[PDB]
Amino acid sequence: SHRKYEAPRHGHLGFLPRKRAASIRARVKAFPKDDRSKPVALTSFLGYKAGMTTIVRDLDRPGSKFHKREVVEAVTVVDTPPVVVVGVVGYVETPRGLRSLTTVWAEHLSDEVKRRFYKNWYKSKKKAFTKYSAKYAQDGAGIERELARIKKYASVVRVLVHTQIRKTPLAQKKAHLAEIQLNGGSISEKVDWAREHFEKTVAVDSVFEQNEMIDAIAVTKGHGFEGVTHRWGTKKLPRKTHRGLRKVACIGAWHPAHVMWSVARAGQRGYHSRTSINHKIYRVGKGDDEANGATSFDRTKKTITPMGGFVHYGEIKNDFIMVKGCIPGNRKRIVTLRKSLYTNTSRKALEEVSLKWIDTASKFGKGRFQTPAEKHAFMGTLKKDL
Amino acid sequence: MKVEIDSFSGAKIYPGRGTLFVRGDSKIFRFQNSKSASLFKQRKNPRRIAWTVLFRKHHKKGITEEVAKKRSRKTVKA
Amino acid sequence: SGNGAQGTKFRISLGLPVGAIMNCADNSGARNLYIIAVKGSGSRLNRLPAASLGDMVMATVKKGKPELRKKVMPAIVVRQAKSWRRRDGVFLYFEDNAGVIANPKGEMKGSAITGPVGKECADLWPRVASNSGVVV
RNA sequence: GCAGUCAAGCGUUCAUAGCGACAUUGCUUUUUGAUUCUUCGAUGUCGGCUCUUCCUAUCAUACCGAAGCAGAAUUCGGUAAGCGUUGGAUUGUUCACCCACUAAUAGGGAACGUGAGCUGGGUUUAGACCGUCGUGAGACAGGUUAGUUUUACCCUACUGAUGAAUGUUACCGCAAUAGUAAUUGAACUUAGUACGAGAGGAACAGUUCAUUCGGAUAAUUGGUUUUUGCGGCUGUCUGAUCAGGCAUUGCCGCGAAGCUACCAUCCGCUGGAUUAUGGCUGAACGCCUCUAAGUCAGAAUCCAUGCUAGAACGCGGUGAUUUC
RNA sequence: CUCUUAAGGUAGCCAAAUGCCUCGUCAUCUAAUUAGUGACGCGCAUGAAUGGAUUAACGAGAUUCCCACUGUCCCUAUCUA
RNA sequence: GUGAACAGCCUCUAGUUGAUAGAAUAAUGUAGAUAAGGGAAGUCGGCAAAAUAGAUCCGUAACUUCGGGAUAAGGAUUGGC
Ligand SMILES: [Mg+2]
Ligand SMILES: [Mg+2]
Ligand SMILES: [Mg+2]
Ligand SMILES: [Mg+2]
Ligand SMILES: [Mg+2]
Ligand SMILES: [Mg+2]
Ligand SMILES: [Mg+2]
Ligand SMILES: [Mg+2]
Ligand SMILES: [Mg+2]
Ligand SMILES: [Mg+2]
Ligand SMILES: [Mg+2]
Ligand SMILES: [Mg+2]
Ligand SMILES: [Mg+2]
Ligand SMILES: [Mg+2]
Ligand SMILES: [Mg+2]
Ligand SMILES: [Mg+2]
Ligand SMILES: [Mg+2]
Ligand SMILES: [Mg+2]
Ligand SMILES: [Mg+2]
Ligand SMILES: [Mg+2]
Ligand SMILES: [Mg+2]
Ligand SMILES: [Mg+2]
Ligand SMILES: [Mg+2]
Ligand SMILES: [Mg+2]
Ligand SMILES: [Mg+2]
Ligand SMILES: [Mg+2]
Ligand SMILES: [Mg+2]
Repeated sequence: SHRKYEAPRHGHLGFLPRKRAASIRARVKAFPKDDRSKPVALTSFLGYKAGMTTIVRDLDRPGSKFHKREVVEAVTVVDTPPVVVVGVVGYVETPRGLRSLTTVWAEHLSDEVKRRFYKNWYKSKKKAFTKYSAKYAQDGAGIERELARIKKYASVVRVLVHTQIRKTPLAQKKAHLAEIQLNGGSISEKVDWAREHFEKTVAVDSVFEQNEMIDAIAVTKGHGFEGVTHRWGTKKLPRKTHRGLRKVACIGAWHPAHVMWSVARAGQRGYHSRTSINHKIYRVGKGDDEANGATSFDRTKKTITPMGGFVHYGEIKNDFIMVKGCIPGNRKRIVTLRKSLYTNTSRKALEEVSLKWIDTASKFGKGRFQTPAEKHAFMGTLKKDL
Repeated sequence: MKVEIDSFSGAKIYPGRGTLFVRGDSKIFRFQNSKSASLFKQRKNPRRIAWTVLFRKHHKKGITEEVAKKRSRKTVKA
Repeated sequence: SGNGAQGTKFRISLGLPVGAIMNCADNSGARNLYIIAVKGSGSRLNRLPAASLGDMVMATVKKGKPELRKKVMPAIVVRQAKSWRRRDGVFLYFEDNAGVIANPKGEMKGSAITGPVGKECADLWPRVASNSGVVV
């Protein structure tokens, strides 16, 4: 017989299978379509999620009831120290897809990056690239031919970058490595641009800009084996149900004599890779600068880090990217930031944003003060003080 | 952005923090957190809660603030 | 919302499902309202229709002046008692639930309104704004 | 139950705008029947709850043709099953009937889908009461009340989770295949405009929001307390104080961290090819015609972009490759 | 007035645990009630120790409504062994 | 001892320290709990849970077989010195 009362599907079928991701660093599967006119520049960046805070700003939206009035918004901050460029690779089209044909590496590799190639670093003779470095010390013989190859072929060029993990408060000691597609024109200059940038660093400012809409790509937070109710949000069974009530009643009809793939079942939850789009940048911060949390309206010297530092992370002594809303993945997880794939007008993506005030109260409790000087002023002298 | 004063504890309330409660007599109360909100619901008296500003004002504790106002006692010279 | 809605209302947390009884805030002689429906509400299996501040509901008076009972009539809520969020980030809530009896196109049956009324409701129904004592 | 063919009439005139008698051709097995082919060394037999998928004989949404389409509203039909189709009073109810919102509250299948998923209201043992029938034991899809609902560790299917073998190990990659998602409404303006004598009364573009669903997140608000963190309180015990035990977490208030809520916040892309239909050129048929060759525009359609896995017997680049 | 019986249901009561038609008809309770209650009765087939109708108190009996209460529900979340 | 009490809780004399254990704290379970706003809208049906609860003072309807209903309903107080 037919279903008595109609109801929408539970869950989305475009995200199956709900299995653990292959790696902790989500891989970007698409890049913005290249334009052979703009100068050579990156299309993405690497950073680490720090935390969230609150912002007050004047909305600029003609027509809404809150035109030219203050609103509060929730934002998240990603600590983004400048990445280091080490080598580039090229890809050539095939009737079976893009294929890599040659990889080149820089002469000197730092320890934090060459630790990526070892599962037991402390017991090792540190023999990494020790014969590749010998490919130098001759003018350009063993390398300039490789570059000539890449110039002659390899319609698409990607560059290898790695994070400066030691600059963060993490206890990782092992940097992250990733590919970023260049987006200039005339690949010969793309590879030229990479050449002098070998072993050099790239600041996030060189890639991103204020009020620019971007995309966040990272592996979401995991929760272990999860029941079907919380995994899919299906209706809970009535109370007086024998043999459990946190289940699904009918997992399939008699025929076909199998349980369909579309029936919600218990299993893993979280730790999937997710791609979130249309996030606006609210502030690009320069790390070697106090008064990051200061605005043109506030004008009190205070950094972006809250009282007592970000919970479970620490301070933001490096550069950072500040973005409206929520991004996938929890704190201390690697996150990839990608430029937009299409020109988005929306009458919203191009709204200029000027902050009024940035919250820096303690997130380890119901913080009441913004600065230790303010706290001392309010509370007066204590027993601890002299 | 305007900062207000907690109606019970006297603490400062930054934007987006705490709650606001409108009583039937159209009187407005603000609270910085749930601790104060609950104490107000329990109908406690602030003057008997040892850590609130109104209590300290009533007991002259930590009151090394403002001292006096000096007004000259002489000819105007104008 | 609907015929008398002079503007649009941002979503605010629903605190009045069907069956809720709220005080009557006007001088129409009714003393309480019993919600049985919410105008402009969607449909989802086992989802109880719910009302929030500023909505228009179809309701009956359960106890009050006899010439009002035993018939359905539109009403507009003015007090919620469930905390909701403005743009400002302030969370506010009254201490009771309150509504006013009105005709289908927004004409108030009473003449005056006792107690405070929410700003979103005043801004959405001009007539209750005019007949409003205190607006918060 | 649904759809055709003929045409006496209805429709101010007029058969086919919309209907359509007397006749007549068909389809379905979701109703009820006919037979008794399989099961009586047992296939658990109504309904309700929850959940997935499929059909079109399409209620709304998309795009169009026609009217006894001035506008508004409405009716008939075409491509269309992607998306949605409710909250309640009474009844075990299928069905039925009323209240109300909504764009709409369409019809059906999956062993009359679904009891080792639930319930047991009815049916469906034994107790009992009433009415009718019988002299009597007793009978009544006539009424009422109380009546034990078993087992998964096996194989397969599904959700997740390891893993030998391709000289070893590590890093960065490609993408065959499989899945796919967003949906609808309101207000302002257009505009009291077009149309209409009037009463009445639109639409395209633009702005702000909202309904259902989905994926995340916890800066703020709320919840949860074994943080047994702090304070308080009752009985009893340690001679008293201090500081503690016991009362199966003793109770009360607050209560960080974590988890979590349309009860909180953020986000949900743009190109091509088409269906119905309207056309261009133009014969067949010296005229004419969207059609025969050719071609243009076109829908919530299809395929791409994008999103999720990544063949454990699909593939590429790179580092290091052991001596007593 | 008439046929027939031994007599032809009186006092009472009722869609009741007894009425198929039946969700009887009217009123009330609700926005809406095949439920409940109060009336009517040519009652398939109510009715007098086969006992009829009420009845204070009593009932781990059955049923309807109201107040307080609450995760039964909107809509799920968390903690302990 | 507390307390109206051979009620519940703690202790003295007396008697036991027995019930396969160790490590973690996923889903679903069994037992125990808490939840903002609404308050039975779920369901055949308030099934399960929650609300009241001791003592002192005030007040106590219809009906009746005059004995009851009655702790009716509904209010106020409760520590220590
Ligand atoms: Mg259906
Ligand atoms: Mg969720
Ligand atoms: Mg059971
Ligand atoms: Mg915190
Ligand atoms: Mg809290
Ligand atoms: Mg339901
Ligand atoms: Mg047979
Ligand atoms: Mg048989
Ligand atoms: Mg057999
Ligand atoms: Mg079987
Ligand atoms: Mg069709
Ligand atoms: Mg129901
Ligand atoms: Mg059938
Ligand atoms: Mg079924
Ligand atoms: Mg079965
Ligand atoms: Mg029996
Ligand atoms: Mg007899
Ligand atoms: Mg029978
Ligand atoms: Mg099992
Ligand atoms: Mg594909
Ligand atoms: Mg908390
Ligand atoms: Mg022509
Ligand atoms: Mg008898
Ligand atoms: Mg005593
Ligand atoms: Mg005793
Ligand atoms: Mg044992
Ligand atoms: Mg007293």
